[PDB]
Amino acid sequence: YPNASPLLGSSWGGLIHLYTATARNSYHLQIHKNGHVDGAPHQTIYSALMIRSEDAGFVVITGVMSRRYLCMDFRGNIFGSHYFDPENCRFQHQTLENGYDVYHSPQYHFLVSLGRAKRAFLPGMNPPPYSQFLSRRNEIPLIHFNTPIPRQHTQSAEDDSERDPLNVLKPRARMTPAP
Amino acid sequence: EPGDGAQTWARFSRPPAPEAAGLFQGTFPDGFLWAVGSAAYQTEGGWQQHGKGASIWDTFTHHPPATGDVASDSYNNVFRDTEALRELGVTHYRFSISWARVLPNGSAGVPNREGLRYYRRLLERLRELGVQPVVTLYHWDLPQRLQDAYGGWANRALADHFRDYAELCFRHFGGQVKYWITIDNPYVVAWHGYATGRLAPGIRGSPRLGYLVAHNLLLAHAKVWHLYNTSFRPTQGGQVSIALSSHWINPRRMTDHSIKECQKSLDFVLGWFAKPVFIDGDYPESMKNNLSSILPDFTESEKKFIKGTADFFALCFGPTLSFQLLDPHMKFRQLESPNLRQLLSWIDLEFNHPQIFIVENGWFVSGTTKRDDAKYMYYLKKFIMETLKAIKLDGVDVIGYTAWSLMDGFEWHRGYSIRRGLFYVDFLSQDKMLLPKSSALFYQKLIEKNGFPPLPENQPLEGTFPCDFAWGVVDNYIQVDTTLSQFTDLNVYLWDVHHSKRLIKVDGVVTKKRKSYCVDFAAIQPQIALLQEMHVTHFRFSLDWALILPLGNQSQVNHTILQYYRCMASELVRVNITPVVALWQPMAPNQGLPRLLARQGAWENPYTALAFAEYARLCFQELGHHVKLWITMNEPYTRNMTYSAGHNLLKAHALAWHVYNEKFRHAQNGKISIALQADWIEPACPFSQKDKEVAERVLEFDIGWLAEPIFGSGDYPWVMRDWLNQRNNFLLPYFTEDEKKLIQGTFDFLALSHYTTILVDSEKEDPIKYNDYLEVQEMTDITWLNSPSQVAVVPWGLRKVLNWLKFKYGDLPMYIISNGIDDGLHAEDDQLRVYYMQNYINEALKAHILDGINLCGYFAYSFNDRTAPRFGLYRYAADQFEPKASMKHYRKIIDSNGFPGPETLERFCPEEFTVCTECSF
Amino acid sequence: RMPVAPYWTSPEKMEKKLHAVPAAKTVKFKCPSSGTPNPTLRWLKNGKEFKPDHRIGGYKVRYATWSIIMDSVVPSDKGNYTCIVENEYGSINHTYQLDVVERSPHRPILQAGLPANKTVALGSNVEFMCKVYSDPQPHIQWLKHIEVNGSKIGPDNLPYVQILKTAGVNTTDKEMEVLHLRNVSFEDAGEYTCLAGNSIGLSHHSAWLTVLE
Amino acid sequence: RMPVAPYWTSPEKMEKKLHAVPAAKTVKFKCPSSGTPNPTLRWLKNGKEFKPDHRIGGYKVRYATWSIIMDSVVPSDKGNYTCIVENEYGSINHTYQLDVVERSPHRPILQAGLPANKTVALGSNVEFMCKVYSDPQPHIQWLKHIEVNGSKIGPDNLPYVQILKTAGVNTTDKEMEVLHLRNVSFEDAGEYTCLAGNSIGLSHHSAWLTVL
Ligand SMILES: O=C(O)[C@@H]1O[C@@H](O[C@H]2[C@H](O)[C@@H](NS(=O)(=O)O)[C@@H](O)O[C@@H]2COS(=O)(=O)O)[C@H](OS(=O)(=O)O)[C@@H](O)[C@@H]1O[C@H]1O[C@H](COS(=O)(=O)O)[C@@H](O[C@@H]2O[C@@H](C(=O)O)[C@@H](O[C@H]3O[C@H](COS(=O)(=O)O)[C@@H](O[C@@H]4O[C@@H](C(=O)O)[C@@H](O[C@H]5O[C@H](COS(=O)(=O)O)[C@@H](O[C@@H]6O[C@@H](C(=O)O)[C@@H](O[C@H]7O[C@H](COS(=O)(=O)O)[C@@H](O)[C@H](O)[C@H]7NS(=O)(=O)O)[C@H](O)[C@H]6OS(=O)(=O)O)[C@H](O)[C@H]5NS(=O)(=O)O)[C@H](O)[C@H]4OS(=O)(=O)O)[C@H](O)[C@H]3NS(=O)(=O)O)[C@H](O)[C@H]2OS(=O)(=O)O)[C@H](O)[C@H]1NS(=O)(=O)O
Ligand SMILES: [Cu+2]
Ligand SMILES: [Zn+2]
Repeated sequence: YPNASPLLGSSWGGLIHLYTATARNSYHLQIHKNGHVDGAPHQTIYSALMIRSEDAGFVVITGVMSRRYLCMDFRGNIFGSHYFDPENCRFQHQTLENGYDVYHSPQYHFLVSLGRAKRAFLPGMNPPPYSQFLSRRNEIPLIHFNTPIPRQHTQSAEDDSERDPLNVLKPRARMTPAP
Repeated sequence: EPGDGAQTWARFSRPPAPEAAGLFQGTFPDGFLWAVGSAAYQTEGGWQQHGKGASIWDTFTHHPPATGDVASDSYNNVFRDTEALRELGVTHYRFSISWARVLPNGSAGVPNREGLRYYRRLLERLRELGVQPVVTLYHWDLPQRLQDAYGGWANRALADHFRDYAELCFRHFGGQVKYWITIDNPYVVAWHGYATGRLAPGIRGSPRLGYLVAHNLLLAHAKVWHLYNTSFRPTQGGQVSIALSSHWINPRRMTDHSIKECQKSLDFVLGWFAKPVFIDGDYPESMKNNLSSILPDFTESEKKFIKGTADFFALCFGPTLSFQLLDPHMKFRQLESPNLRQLLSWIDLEFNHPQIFIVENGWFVSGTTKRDDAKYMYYLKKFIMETLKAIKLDGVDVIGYTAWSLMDGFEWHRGYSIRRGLFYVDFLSQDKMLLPKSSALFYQKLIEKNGFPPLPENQPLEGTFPCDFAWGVVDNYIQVDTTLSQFTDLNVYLWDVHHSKRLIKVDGVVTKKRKSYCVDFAAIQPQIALLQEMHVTHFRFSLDWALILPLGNQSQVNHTILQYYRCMASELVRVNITPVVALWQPMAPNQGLPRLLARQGAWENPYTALAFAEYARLCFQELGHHVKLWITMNEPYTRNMTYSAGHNLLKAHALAWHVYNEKFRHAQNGKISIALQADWIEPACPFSQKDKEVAERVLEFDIGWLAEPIFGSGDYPWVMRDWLNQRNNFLLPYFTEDEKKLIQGTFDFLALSHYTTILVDSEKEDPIKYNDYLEVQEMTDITWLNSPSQVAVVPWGLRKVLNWLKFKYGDLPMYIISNGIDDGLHAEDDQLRVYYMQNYINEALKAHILDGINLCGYFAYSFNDRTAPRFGLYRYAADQFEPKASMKHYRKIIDSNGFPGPETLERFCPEEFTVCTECSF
Repeated sequence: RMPVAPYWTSPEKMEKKLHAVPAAKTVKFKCPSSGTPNPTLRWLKNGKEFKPDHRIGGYKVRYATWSIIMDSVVPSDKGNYTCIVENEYGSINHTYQLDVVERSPHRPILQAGLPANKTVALGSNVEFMCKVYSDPQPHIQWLKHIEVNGSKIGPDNLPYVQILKTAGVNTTDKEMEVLHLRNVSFEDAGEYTCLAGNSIGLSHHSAWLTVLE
Repeated sequence: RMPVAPYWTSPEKMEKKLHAVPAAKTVKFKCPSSGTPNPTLRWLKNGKEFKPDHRIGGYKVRYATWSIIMDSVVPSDKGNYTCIVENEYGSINHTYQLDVVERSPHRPILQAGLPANKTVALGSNVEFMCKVYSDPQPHIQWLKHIEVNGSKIGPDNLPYVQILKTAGVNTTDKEMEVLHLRNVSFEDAGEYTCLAGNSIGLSHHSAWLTVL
């Protein structure tokens, strides 16, 4: 009757999307195969993240379709990277008193943001826009992730003087000798 | 109404169901018209006999040389044509009255009574046999007098002459004939007669002349149909139509601009005449918004004249227009398809559900082709299956099918280089006998069966596989990740419990390393959990020889990879899943070998055979306590290896088998054999003896090459040796007596890998696709369901190859060691995998129960999609494994132990009775 | 006077498609309109018409800024909220989506009784188990209390441990739930600690393994 | 025009100083004045000038009604918010004590395994623990499943409570965790629950009890 949902813990190991918002527009942190992170207004398959903490309170954000790792340069601009560089690509997580997550780098001090004015996490003092996150759990089915799915438009004998359009003749590749 | 057919490419973009419309069978309606067709210039011959006037095909082919003067000589041979009609069992014969034969000088003049009595004798023979005639008045053989005197169909004064001539025909033959076609293919008459010059008069005027000629063709057809409707349909009660040929067209990419360009293509080609005749009397507005000065205008009296002026839709869908004479400007940068089912749905939608008489249909073969036409037969099978799908699955009102060209003849711009006949005609002969082709026997048996009834060899069987049947899955690329998950950190730490639970390292203090178990390997237990979800009894995987011995020899045995393999095996035995292990597989970077062994000839080297024997001895020493079922070679590519490579691969198999049999069988009590790939090879024509000989040759070159030394007589098969001797190919090596007794018995079971069947044909259809080595045209039935990678699911070939292996090598234990298909998209290809696995396991059940082979296992191909992508029974996405629907259906097959039926208490096995396992010895 | 159909005064303020807030927050949905006459405002939660008795606490529906103000947002408030503003010359609508995400800023709560004390035979198989309930992403460690150097206790009063298992950026969340001990010796006997921790704090549950025979 | 101190414009709307406000609400402190001429408004966080990045979330100043608005108020927002309005003739001060009372942004978290499935050995001193995590102290009800209606839920979620031990502010919150239970033989052996609930939701944990 009550308690209709899944506990309050066991669900930290699944794919989430890092929602963030300021009061004109709302995004999800999206890691592309380009390595360029941006905001998608809906749960995209490039915004599905797998957050794994390597220390107690220090999370690592990857992004499962991009196969990247959310890292941050020396000036705050986050990006994706295929290789885990454990000194800049690992973020200390905190929860604020309003219930939002913030993720700051331990050395560069800059908050993970989707806005321009990338500032540093001073505790209790107004984080920059698109930097207070919220872990929305995944609603995309798994089949929408593996989508190269190329229907091979081969078009055998592209000229329209074809003797075999329906492809009856179907030769197998062999090895012929040379005595 | 024009525009109702633009929903066709949306109607067929959704994928059909494999279990519903993949072995779609059924019979045609009763009263379906099974017809065979002919023209006049194509078949009759006698171009001047009995005073026949000159046609415009006796001027195009006499120097406008492969002329149609004596084409099939059917003007004199009425009897053998009608005998071919009788032995074909056909219901209707479409033939064509020629204009110049019965009216040489004109309607202003007396008719030629000898040509008229030829058509009368043909019709009375058709009445003796009980076949009904379908008669084309005009099948492109316009007389030369009208072309000379008026300019042909460029003049509107021939519509009177075509009204007079047809009146003659309606007076003479209308009491017998109840189906008339005025003009066959007015597209190509108008467009390659007077706008391209490729056809009958060869004018090469302009497209303006082509549209004016089509204008006059529509007017002449309307005049003839109104003559029939006024003065002949009361007394005779026949039907008059016009035979419109259409292509079918498909979008370059599925945007609505491409779809309206496809509808514009079909309006320019087929709607050109089918919108006047069937809809409103006037051209499509797609052509009236395009060339309204070139396209002539209809008077509205001529819009009520040419409206409703056909009693049925007469469709021609063959090689005349489709892919040959279709104007590429009328394709509108789209892709033409030979899809008759989508075209028939387009006729049903666009022209207000007509009764479609497919009045010419087929494909062709080459002119060098005798009575063995498998390509024509499978195009005819696909086309008749597409009309049956249009009748059944689409509600299209197809009332008849006409297989085109009863006999071989002229082919109008392709001379005699092309054969569309059902009956083979030797054009150099004098008797010109009609010898039945493969397509004639197919079409006769299809008219007799009235379509595709359900065969008794394709209906599912109820029954169970025996106890200790090996229900397995394979993974040829196991994930070898030797990263230990626990007990790797050996430093000693200080745990400040209270003010902390930070961990401070006591520097310098390192404890002892624990003995490594295989709960330490983190990559092992997810795979085994997915295997326990599958309910499989056996799991098959291969070892990487280049990882055990990365230097070829025993000097640098990587015991970490070997411990990973041993603990994969032992943690499979722990959960009651028997591991089957392949020593070598070619599915690898360099032939499955170490890089030192791969760089030294690599199977031509006999040291590779000795090194495989030593590597197999190491594998039986290490992993052999847990693996009790070994595969020596895992499906070698017999189509891509040299005869010396296969010779030393057989020697390597025999050396590893003798190592196991002498040194390791009594200690471990396991079995070892080779896995060979056994795809079935079926003759393309089921009653051709030459195709049976070719099928046995491809079977002995494919399967029997490596199976006959091991499972047979110890030598290479005599079909193989005899085929290579007669072609001066002495590259197949000979076994010495010691080698022959070494390899002759090196098996404990037969492990076969079966995926598809291939049809084979002895005839050289085209030499580019032809295999000159084995003298075989490999081909496929295109009514078979296919995968996205175009491999045919055809389940009875599993039963057929199991029966062939029992016939060739005896009643051995047989493991179907791999069987599966691939996927391409969201979820519709796993409906194909469910259909595949259901019907192939049912045909294995048929081969076990009905045919009595000793089948001991079925192994589904590809455990997951991470390792073998798109083949797997587990979808691998976002770094998770999700079970596909084929996983659940295969698990239901495993748990039921087959297909048990309505009553099931079927165990009956304590202390197992069947003998294909390790018994009391 | 003029029969002005209603329009959005500012569609710049209306392009936030999804409002995902923590629970017990306040959410204002605004859809500012104009027109002659003043077109009345209506809200529909999940298609059905949203009235202030469908929700505990209700809402302010103040029309001077055309906004609904739901105070103390509960997870039984998720779904679509459609602003339909209507008058006799026309009507328009705009659908917001409200997700509610419950937030537990606590230490990782371990399941009670896991891991449990185990006495076992020699050379058997022992699986210690801990379930960790953390709303942030936790780090789980499996430690064994080492007593190798002297006694159990280090230089200060902090016990010696050895990290048997640790969670990384390649470790699945199910992998750390269980520590497996195959063929247990007498040296594999003592205190085994599942220590979980996030940014809020660290918790731990200890168990004891003793070997019979 | 006239050198007079700027006066307040609220007779009985500027006398609520102690603001007992729940967490994640919106506070609005207004100090409405009418300067002679246009005065100087400033807001202070108990001594320092309150610049908008001193609050997680910021704050909105409304010069039209001289009101500071702090939405989604946090527990750290307690203090003395000071409104000072100056002009050239003196200045006027006012204080506002904001005391944010806090509440959990979740249901009551019940620790799993509390309570657990028992094997009650024929009338023991059985005890049923339930650890509850909530910042407002929740309502606790147990719902001993009794053998009415047959099924566990029939016509919409039967009220199976008969327990006098309820939640209470006066009594101590530590030992309402455990369920002191007596007379445990085969007359009551079924499904137990631990309903703890607050302003956000209700949470239940189920355990079985079996007397041999
Ligand atoms: O720069 C920048 O910034 C940027 O830029 C850019 O950028 C990016 C880019 O792109 C780049 N470049 S490139 O080229 O390269 O690309 C670079 O640059 O980078 C960048 C980045 O950025 S950053 O950020 O990083 O920097 C961009 O641009 S673009 O354009 O492009 O876009 C961007 O980004 C930017 O920008 C933009 O945007 C922004 C935003 O965005 S986001 O997204 O981010 O978001 C913006 O901005 C912002 O904003 C602005 C504005 O808006 O203005 C500003 O602001 C602020 O402030 C203001 C004000 O001011 S003052 O000074 O004047 O004061 C504000 O305003 C306001 O608004 C509104 C609000 O409020 O909000 C309004 O109000 C209204 O409503 C209300 C409602 O409420 S509720 O409730 O509903 O909620 C109301 O009220 C109410 O009511 C009342 C009555 O009724 O009365 C009351 O009540 C009660 O009581 C009474 C009594 O009393 S007494 O006193 O009288 O006694 C009674 O009567 C009654 O009845 C009662 N009631 S009951 O209930 O009881 O029954 C109540 O209470 C109330 O309530 S409460 O709550 O309040 O309490 C009211 O009233 C109304 N009013 S009226 O009058 O109107 O009606 C209004 O409208 C107003 O107000 S006023 O007064 O003024 O009028 C606002 O809001 C604010 N905002 S915030 O922010 O804060 O939020 C600002 O500053 C800004 O910020 S920032 O940060 O941004 O800066 C814009 O848009 C733009 N900008 S620009 O310039 O740039 O362009
Ligand atoms: Cu809390
Ligand atoms: Zn053939």
